[PDB]
Amino acid sequence: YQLMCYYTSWAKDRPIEGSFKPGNIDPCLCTHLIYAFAGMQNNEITYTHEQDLRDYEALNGLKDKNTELKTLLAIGGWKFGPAPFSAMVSTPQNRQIFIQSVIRFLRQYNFDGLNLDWQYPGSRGSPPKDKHLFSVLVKEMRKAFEEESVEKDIPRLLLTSTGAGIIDVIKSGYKIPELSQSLDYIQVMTYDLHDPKDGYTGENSPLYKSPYDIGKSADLNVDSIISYWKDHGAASEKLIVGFPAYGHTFILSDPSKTGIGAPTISTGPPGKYTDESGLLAYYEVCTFLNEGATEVWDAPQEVPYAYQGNEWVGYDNVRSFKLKAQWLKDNNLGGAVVWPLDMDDFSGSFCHQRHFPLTSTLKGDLNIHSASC
Repeated sequence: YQLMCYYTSWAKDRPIEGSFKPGNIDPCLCTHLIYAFAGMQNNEITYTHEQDLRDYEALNGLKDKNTELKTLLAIGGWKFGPAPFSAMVSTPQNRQIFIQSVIRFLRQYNFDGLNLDWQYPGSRGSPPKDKHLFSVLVKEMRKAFEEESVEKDIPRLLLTSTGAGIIDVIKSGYKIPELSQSLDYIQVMTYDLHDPKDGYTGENSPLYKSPYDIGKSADLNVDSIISYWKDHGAASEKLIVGFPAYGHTFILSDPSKTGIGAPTISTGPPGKYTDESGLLAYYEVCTFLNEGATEVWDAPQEVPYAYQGNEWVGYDNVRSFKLKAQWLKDNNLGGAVVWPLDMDDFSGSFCHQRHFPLTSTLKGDLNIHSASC
């Protein structure tokens, strides 16, 4: 099994006790470290900031401590959106400029591969033709990496992509059989399944549907999402299940109605460290519980939730990570990806469950072993 771990460039900019630097990642904790995010300029991959280069040296220097460790560079993300990718895949010339820039950039900065994180081909403004063009990009990039490997006699660069977790988005953006042929891994985005627009409390990443979920809401869970990817042709061993190290918050309409599917008014207030309305890092949820929130385990979805007054949070803990790890081995999946590693309790000071409680749970239950460690 693989245990991939995202490190976000903006984590070091948080208040000092909640900030995390790439050089402080345990080199033996994960099998792959993914740096989010690279930028794009003139159809070429580039760094978003000059300090990112210092982060690349620190992150890639962890490979001297674990010689089996692989590093990937992610490009895209939700805030980046689809427009730069739509323009880049539009012509063979633009795709070639991008592919050659990727090879030079990854080799220069000692990355082992690329994580395409287009959100998304075929939606958010990206036209229907991008479902085909993204597949053409992936196949051409895979071919170029194979040629580069043969010509330079070095191990081939890895090629991965995120895969949407929302069924409708999957249908309009992904040629699953073709992508599974050319990609080494697909990081399935089995998170942000809280459906904030519907007006009810929902879990960020439930393993199974709630007995009250109806229609498309009954597909907002790990089991349904991964089953859709496999039923439509993705290689089980190439699927990397997304494990969020955070939860989503809500303001309850009635502090007496605190279950899953309870009426809500809005997103909850931002946490002190992550500063994003509707989100709390796992370490911030630990503070929420420590200061008095009522913790509930939801067995039908196999995830926890917590509330205090009118604030409600749906999240993942050690038990939900353990149950999902057992489910992923039972389903013959390729492994897991922690999103983002910087929201797990990296210091051990917020949760009192040692360093990286969520990620360490996966390291143990997925039998992660490196001869270098």
